[PDB]
Amino acid sequence: PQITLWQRPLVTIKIGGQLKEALLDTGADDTVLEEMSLPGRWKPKMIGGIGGFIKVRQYDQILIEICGHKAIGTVLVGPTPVNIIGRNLLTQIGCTLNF
Amino acid sequence: PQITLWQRPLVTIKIGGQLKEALLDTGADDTVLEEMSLPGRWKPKMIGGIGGFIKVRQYDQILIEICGHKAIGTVLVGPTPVNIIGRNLLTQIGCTLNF
Repeated sequence: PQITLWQRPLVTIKIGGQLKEALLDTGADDTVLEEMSLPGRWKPKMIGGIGGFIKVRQYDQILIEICGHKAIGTVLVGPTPVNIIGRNLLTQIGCTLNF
Repeated sequence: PQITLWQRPLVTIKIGGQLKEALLDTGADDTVLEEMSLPGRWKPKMIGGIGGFIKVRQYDQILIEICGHKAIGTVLVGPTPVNIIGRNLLTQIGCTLNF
């Protein structure tokens, strides 16, 4: 689709067998999801941005279907305010900005 | 332009007579800039996101030229890690997401 930005660019995703909503976030290098159950090995990690930092769990090679487009990659799991799809996955579904 | 997301979507902006770089950020409702000198009245404000919150100064009706496109609107000023152009201004320059 083409998505205007008068509202937050929220899409449905499927990850770890679960349905969620997430924000297409061009300002995020990485993909960060609220606490959730994901199978497998992970690594403790600290990420920052405005306001300070959070501890995350880093899970690699995770399959995620974003608005119907499949991608595989790294997903951080932790106390984010909202689920964020960052550029590491936006590139995989061919998302661009246009103006 | 069309902008892919293999790199951060950084554009040049002109605001308050100064040249800066800023990130086109679809995940941001608002526009937040590192400390800088802006003329006029402002209001103290607290914004949050991953990690906690920051105190900002809220300046309204500010003219900003983003990658050559003019817009006027609210700009928050404070301890953000990077200059962010949020949806309040992305809508004004006709920016969309496409995939």
